[PDB]
Amino acid sequence: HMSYTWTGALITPCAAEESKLPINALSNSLLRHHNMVYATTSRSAGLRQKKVTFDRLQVLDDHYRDVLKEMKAKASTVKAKLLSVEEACKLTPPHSAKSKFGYGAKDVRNLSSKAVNHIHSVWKDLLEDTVTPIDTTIMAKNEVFCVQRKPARLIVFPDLGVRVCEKMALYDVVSTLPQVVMGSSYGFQYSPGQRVEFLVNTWKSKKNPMGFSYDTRCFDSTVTENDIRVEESIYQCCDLAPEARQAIKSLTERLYIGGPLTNSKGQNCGYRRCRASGVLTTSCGNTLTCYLKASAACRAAKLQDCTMLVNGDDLVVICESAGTQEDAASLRVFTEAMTRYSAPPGDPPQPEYDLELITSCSSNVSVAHDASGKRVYYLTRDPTTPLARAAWETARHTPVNSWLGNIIMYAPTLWARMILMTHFFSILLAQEQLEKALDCQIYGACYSIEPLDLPQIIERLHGLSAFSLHSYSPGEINRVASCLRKLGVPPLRVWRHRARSVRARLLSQGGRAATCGKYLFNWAVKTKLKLTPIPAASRLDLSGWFVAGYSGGDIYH
Ligand SMILES: COc1c(C(C)(C)C)cc(-c2ccc[nH]c2=O)c2ncc(N3CC[C@H](CNS(C)(=O)=O)C3)cc12
Repeated sequence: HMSYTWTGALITPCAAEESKLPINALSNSLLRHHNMVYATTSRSAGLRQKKVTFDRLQVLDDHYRDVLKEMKAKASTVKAKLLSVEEACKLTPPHSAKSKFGYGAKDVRNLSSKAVNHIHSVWKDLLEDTVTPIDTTIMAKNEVFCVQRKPARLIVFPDLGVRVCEKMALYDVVSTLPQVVMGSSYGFQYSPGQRVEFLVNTWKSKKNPMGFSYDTRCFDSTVTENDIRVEESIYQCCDLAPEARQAIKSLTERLYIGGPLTNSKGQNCGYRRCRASGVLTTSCGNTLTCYLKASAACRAAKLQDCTMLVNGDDLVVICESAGTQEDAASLRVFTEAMTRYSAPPGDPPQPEYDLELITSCSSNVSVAHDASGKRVYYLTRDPTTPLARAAWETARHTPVNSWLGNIIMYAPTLWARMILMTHFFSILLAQEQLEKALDCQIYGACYSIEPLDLPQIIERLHGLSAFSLHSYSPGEINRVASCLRKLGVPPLRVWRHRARSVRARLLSQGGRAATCGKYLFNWAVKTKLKLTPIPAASRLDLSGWFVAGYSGGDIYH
């Protein structure tokens, strides 16, 4: 019952890999301690292969089968449509990994006959064959972090032709099923503003609230064949077209359960008997499995008035406290149950009695004040990884702009407003690239966004208060300041000075640029401009944004 077996062949790159932070003329204005920033490469993949390779033991009790039966009853109310080739092709990112069969993502997006023909033959083969393991590529991801070094994460993905077929059979399932099965517990249905509201409302609804986050050590590797067959049995409860049922059963037996791993050089690296990180069902499967195991663990631990918030492999639980002794013992029993279900933790969970102390999705709730002095709750995170990635993106073009996603998702934060908006609007002004649409990810899905649309997007996700927050918490300020000293980032006063320049430059330009200057940099000036709602905010087609998670799912919206 090993998560992986290996041949000894190495995980190889597809191009030249840089691990050291690239430096240009704009680097120093953002970050001085360059040596602190690094990118993971395939050369550390051997260290990751060791960490993810282990035996899985699974003991399934009555709480587990009880929760499963309820999940299946809710799943039986779902009706899912089969997507056409064209529809599935349009969901493919432009920079998605090319096929081994002579076509790429642009060919798929342009509906080229060679791509469309191969997709049809892959589909027919899924319907005809339910036993042949589907080949996957194993690659090391190149992700940027600040030191204290993490080994590269591994991405396991089938061919582009299989990926388009997964969309046809399961895109509607993975987009509609989680919210039906989990209701309000499904976290990917919420914008950051709706998630804040949900958590504060849940925390308030308890007499003596207690909360914790459960961090499973390498979740993908803890996912067993049993778990993947349980997920398929959940998908099979839906009202599906007969071709979709057969494709789902085939994709499960041939791909989802496991299969051979091939490097970029076409060599066999070994065999996967756990979750693939680069399939359409990664996010949905992980969400369901985590919800199933955590809900059964909640029953085994006898947690009182339990409220969960699950999204992918990330889990937040809020419940009624029984005092620090009984809470510690309840969390030990919850951990023991999760361990038996093959989901042991990285760090053992800790009970928290202050909402602001619970960390999940690397985020925590914090408080600031609006223009009328009223308390406003927002989601924040340690700005180290966002700032390290922004330093990389200042000197190199990347297929996903993490700074853009970070401004969108963390717009109310002190660091996104003063540093990220200031730095990147300065770069866009100098290059006259304000109107150029940039790629970013929201819950694993890829989006092409125009920076000039940022004030309307932020209003819709966070409200106008996002442009007026002040009097941030001492804890938040100290965490931001501590990060700036560590990375060698200029103090917040320098950023204020730079923002007055960025704002004036945006205003001088009029139109949409002036709107950016007005709303995004109102914090920079003492004499504040009046921020009324934006007409274009209501015109925004923000559908598909907070519907589901698609991490590793190769989705473009
Ligand atoms: C819901 O919380 C999140 C927020 C909040 C709302 C806190 C701000 C913001 C982002 C996010 C941040 C920045 C850019 N884009 C984003 O999507 C975000 N991104 C991913 C995410 N995941 C939860 C676990 C998923 C990975 N596990 S897996 C492989 O099993 O699917 C990824 C949660 C997120």
